[PDB]
Amino acid sequence: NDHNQRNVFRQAITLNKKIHFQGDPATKEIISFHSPYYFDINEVINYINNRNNERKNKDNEHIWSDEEGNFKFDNENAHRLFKENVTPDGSSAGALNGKLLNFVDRLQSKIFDK
Amino acid sequence: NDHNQRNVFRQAITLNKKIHFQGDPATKEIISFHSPYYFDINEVINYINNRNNERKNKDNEHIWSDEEGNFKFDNENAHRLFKENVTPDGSSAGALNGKLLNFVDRLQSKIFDK
DNA sequence: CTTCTGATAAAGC
Repeated sequence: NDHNQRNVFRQAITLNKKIHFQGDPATKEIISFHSPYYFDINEVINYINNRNNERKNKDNEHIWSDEEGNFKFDNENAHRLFKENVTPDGSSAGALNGKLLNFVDRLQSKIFDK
Repeated sequence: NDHNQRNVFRQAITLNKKIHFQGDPATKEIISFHSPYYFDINEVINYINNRNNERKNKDNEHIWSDEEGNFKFDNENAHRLFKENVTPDGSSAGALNGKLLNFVDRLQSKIFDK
């Protein structure tokens, strides 16, 4: 039954592997969800908890804001959601607004399993 | 299909095991769900009943109010839900709000079974 | 107009 919980999990991990990748950009594009490269799990939880708090604008795109300024949520700007200190500016709730609150709690209460 | 119910059950027991622990803090942090430590079964129901009535604000964080004062549901303050006197306050219904009613009712049947 | 609530539905199993 999990669809919206599924792709946001795989998109967060796949994008975070390209952020922390320190090699040539030719093999950065071939990085996938199954590739064995380092990603921060705490930024992955922060990204999903951010997309939990999405707010789109009348033009139907999600507009965020961080300490450098307001930015559209797009492919080259999706790495900025890995930080906790982002506040959304929007007229209406986003596509996944309040839909991953159950998903983040299950994610956090599994990482801190000893 | 009970991942939300299984998560809050493991989360309530593991946290209640930590709170009732009276030993050294080094042992406290490695306390897990299987660890044979004392936990109040009635306090676990109170936390699950409270999280059944949780209310969140616009920032998608569950805000609570008790005798000590207003607080936000997080790992530092989630122990305050083991009391039944704490009341929710929020703009909208929480993640587990209304979704644990049968889960509590099934649990109290096992406890009150003679 | 947006938000929230509630109801209907579909799920997989």
